[PDB]
Amino acid sequence: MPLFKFAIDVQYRSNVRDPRGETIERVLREEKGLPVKKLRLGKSIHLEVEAENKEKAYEIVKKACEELLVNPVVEEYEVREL
Amino acid sequence: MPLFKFAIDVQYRSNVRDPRGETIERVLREEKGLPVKKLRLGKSIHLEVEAENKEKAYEIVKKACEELLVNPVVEEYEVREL
Amino acid sequence: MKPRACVVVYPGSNCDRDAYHALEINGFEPSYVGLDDKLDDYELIILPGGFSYGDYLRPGAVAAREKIAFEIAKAAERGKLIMGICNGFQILIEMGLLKGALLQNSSGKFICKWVDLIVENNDTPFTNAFEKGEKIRIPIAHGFGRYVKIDDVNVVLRYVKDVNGSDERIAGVLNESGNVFGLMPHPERAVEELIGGEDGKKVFQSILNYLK
Amino acid sequence: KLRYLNILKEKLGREPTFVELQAFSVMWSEHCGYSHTKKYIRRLPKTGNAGVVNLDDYYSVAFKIESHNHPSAIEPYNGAATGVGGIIRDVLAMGARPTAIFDSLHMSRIIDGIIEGIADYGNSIGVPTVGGELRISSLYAHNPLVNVLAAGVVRNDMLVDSKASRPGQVIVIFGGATGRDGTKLSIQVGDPFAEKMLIEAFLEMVEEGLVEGAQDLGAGGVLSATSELVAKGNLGAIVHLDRVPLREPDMEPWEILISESQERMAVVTSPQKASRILEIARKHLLFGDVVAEVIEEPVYRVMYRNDLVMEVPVQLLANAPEEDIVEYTPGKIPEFKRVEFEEVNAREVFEQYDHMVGTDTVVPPGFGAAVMRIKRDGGYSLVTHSRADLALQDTYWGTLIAVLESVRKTLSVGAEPLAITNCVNYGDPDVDPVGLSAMMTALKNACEFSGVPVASGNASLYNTYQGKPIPPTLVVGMLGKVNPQKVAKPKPSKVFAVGWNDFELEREKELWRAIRKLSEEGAFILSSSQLLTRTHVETFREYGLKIEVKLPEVRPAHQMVLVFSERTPVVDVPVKEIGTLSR
Ligand SMILES: Nc1ncnc2c1ncn2[C@@H]1O[C@H](COP(=O)(O)OP(=O)(O)O)[C@@H](O)[C@H]1O
Ligand code: NA
Repeated sequence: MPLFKFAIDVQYRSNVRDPRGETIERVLREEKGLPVKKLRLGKSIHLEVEAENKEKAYEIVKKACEELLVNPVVEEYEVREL
Repeated sequence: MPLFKFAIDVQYRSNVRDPRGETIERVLREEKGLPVKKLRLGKSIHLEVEAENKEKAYEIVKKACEELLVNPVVEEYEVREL
Repeated sequence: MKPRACVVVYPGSNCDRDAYHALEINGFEPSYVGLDDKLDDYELIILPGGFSYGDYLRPGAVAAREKIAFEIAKAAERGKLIMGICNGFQILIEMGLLKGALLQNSSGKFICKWVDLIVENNDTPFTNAFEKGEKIRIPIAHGFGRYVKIDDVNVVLRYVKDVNGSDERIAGVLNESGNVFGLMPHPERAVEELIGGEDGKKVFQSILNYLK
Repeated sequence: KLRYLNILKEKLGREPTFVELQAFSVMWSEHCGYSHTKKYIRRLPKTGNAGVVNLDDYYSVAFKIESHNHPSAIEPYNGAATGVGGIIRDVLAMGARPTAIFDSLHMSRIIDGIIEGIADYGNSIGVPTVGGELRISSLYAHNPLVNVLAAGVVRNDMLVDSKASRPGQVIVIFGGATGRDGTKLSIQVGDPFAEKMLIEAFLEMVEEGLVEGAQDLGAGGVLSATSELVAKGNLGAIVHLDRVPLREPDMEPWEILISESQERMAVVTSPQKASRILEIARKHLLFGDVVAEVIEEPVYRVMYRNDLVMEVPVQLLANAPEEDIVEYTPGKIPEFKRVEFEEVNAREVFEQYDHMVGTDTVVPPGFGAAVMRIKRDGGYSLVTHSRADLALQDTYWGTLIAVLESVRKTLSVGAEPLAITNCVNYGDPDVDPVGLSAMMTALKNACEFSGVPVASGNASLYNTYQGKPIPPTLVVGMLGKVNPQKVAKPKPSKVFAVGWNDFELEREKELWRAIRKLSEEGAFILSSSQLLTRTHVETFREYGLKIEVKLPEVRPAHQMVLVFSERTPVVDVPVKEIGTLSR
């Protein structure tokens, strides 16, 4: 029964407005003054999985994303290992 | 001149229990039946920095964290390049 | 001797007691329906407001992937009128009975105010007791009320001004057929003049008018 | 427990174990011990349950106020959030549905963190936040205060006790998981979702008639809950810690006892009715089991299966060492200078709170006092006030005017007062045990003058930074009986300033009986420290009204209110016409 650590990076589409993030860009340039343009905000989900191999383990993560974790309407995701 | 892409992976510390991630962990294992042990749910912030060297860029992201994005009390973080 | 209606109590719903009451004093016979229950016997299915499953991953997404979805979808295709309010709208977009999505308000956090709306469409089983463009006062409570248009959907209710920064100031949408209603403003609060207004008991009088 | 150790050794007759040392370091603390306040608290006139007031003989309102300033100091969000949690449960323990919450905030700036704290929690449990305070001054800068006041309605034929009545009974613990929560071992996040499942779970156990007694699990946890449940009953208990719902099974017996984990509740029932109580918990996604047994002998036995860990007399835990009072006698009403408190717009703070849920809110916040209803009956009016700016110059008269100006705001809507709820936010009580007395005696005398009793209270002492104490702030919480139909709703009228510019207690009752003769007459009254605030003009604009007046400048300590009637008010007190409220 082997474990496979994963980390899903979820973000809003590169053309879907995120004013929660434009508000963060406002502050830490005008109130904290750092040269940091172009900032998006999203979710970061870490999850360990039990399976036979690594290719069948990635299948569980990819399932969980389609039918719960990620909203296929305005969110895009990219998964990596840990 | 120049550009520097980054990605911050924020999460609640090891000792602090996150009910948000624990209610979803309990859903993906009992309601969706996928063998998933032990989830964490955090924030992932992408930001582009305008600095000098690779060194000056990393410490910019670090000041924007300790002063706003990452709460030093309950949140932990690890940054990676893009 | 009166029509049958139901309010779905999802683990975490707050505006169920408000839906029941709003249905009782407006000619219906409400009954609380939980999970694993059947919705065949009812003529109106109300999906209540509040924080279903504490809005833990995303609003009502943990409630959209529940067992009574297979029962709401069955009632949707059959043609029985379904109205999802504040949190219920968020459930219907995650179930797929309604087009688009609901994200966080532009103005960062929660809004609880008495908002002015214009009914851009009657000839809708939920808005035929109103004129074409009546200025009605009906309340809200958002933290995720920013509507985003994905398909040329049927606009019903529009805010007067700019609240969430919802595309084309959209407050309420309809289905393809016209049996499923998506609403952001709470109509179960504008029934008595004690709480504030009565402009919203006409949303219910419109449902009795469809059921001849 | 820096000097109270020597007092414990002579009552036990030996040295304490590691289980007892950690037990009495939390039980005999200043939070759930009340050493510098217990003796003063008996001198104040009360209302056989502490926390409930009879409203209609059919119904009764339950309310209390707690202070979570300490966890809000380190972390703002998870501090105020935790605060609404512990007070909501202390109201639910009386079998009442939480119907209204209040937030008394005192900070340097409108800290987005504390605000979003009460919001994400209050809105998630479907309890309307129908009002609160926002006293912003740079005097609180390094020491913020957060007093949350939860309120609930209940039938008198469904009321629940707060003690174990007879032996042969069992105490059931249910709710969330019990883990390691007590900058390391003191920070915890609240689960408002489990709190809602805890409310609907408990309220079904009440209607099923299986609740014979109950207590919340906030400070101290399982220890301060099962011990205070048999201490007010003069009986005892045998606690089995192996039956407690653990999150981490690798916990040592003392950590299960001292665990200050949230979303937990304690219920006292009979062993035949326990098989039906656990099925209600498992239905509401909660975990629970039978933990303690109520015996006849007044002793507290704690064991972990078969082996023991601690055994001490029950009354030695609930009763902390009572310190001696330094009775204070009243001096002359001083000449008060105005202390500048930043005049802010409260709309920006409460438009972030769901103040309409439950559909029971008749008067939304903005114009001071808030009025509610019970959907059939009748209603109640709650107000929260603290004259912090006056309390600085005079620890007595500042605190006394706070209790009186509270009763002034309760009569402004059209409600006849019923009870008060105190909250003492004093600095260091050993360096100045004199100022604490001027406050407690200011609340004792102000309750005899108005004849208004105190239902429940609280006290959070030792609030210092650099060693310098905090301005002595007493937060009062009023409750009044009113008819939801006979309420003042803002109509277009002429504004009249009634009362006098100066203050004199010798003729204060004459303003109260002047406001009464104006409310059942159908007028809108407004009693405020600065007569009319930024908040009042903004809540007036939401009703589509604009106000243009010449506010007669009054002294900080005053007896004046603004009346919005149709014709010139007929009362035995100065009536001056100051303007209008058109459109
Ligand atoms: N932080 C807050 N949360 C909720 N309501 C608030 C808050 N602050 C002020 N209010 C409400 O605004 C009104 C008080 O306004 P304020 O300017 O303090 O005048 P007053 O001295 O009469 O309280 C009351 O309804 C009060 O409950
Ligand atoms: Na308590």
